[PDB]
Amino acid sequence: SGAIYVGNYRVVNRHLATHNDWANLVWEDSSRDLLVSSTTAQGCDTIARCDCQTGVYYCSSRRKHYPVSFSKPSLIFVEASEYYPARYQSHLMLAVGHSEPGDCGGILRCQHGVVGIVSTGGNGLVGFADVRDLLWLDE
Ligand SMILES: Cn1ncc2c(NC(=O)N3CCC[C@H](C(N)=O)C3)cccc21
Ligand SMILES: [Zn+2]
Repeated sequence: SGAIYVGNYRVVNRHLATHNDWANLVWEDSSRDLLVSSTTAQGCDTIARCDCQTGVYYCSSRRKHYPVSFSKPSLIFVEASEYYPARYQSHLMLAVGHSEPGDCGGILRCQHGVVGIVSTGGNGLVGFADVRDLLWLDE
């Protein structure tokens, strides 16, 4: 679990969005596993606007932060789960690191701010949904 709180927006994994997120929907994209909802309170986070390929993410299944090198946002095949059919997930960045399904929502940050959230993982892999291209989150 986890979310990004920026301005009057809450960014979460689309597959983990609540009834309240859907009732206050701003934007969602199944191909990216992202959903953004509106909030009444001002958010605590800053979004990175950069091309960093290293950073640190929070891994809830270890209660620890890990440094990672990750690939640029791209279209990557993701196997079928309970939440989605087998498909290509866009704007996804992969890195070698520990992840379990419940780690989704953990933030990946670089020196400039929030880069994205955990969305996929495998045998020693962790995948992050990028948010750096969503310029409207800052206005
Ligand atoms: C080891 N392992 N295995 C699945 C998984 C995971 N993702 C999942 O459980 N997924 C289910 C929810 C939708 C996700 C998607 N973006 O399509 C995939 C996150 C982190 C480590 C993971
Ligand atoms: Zn950066």
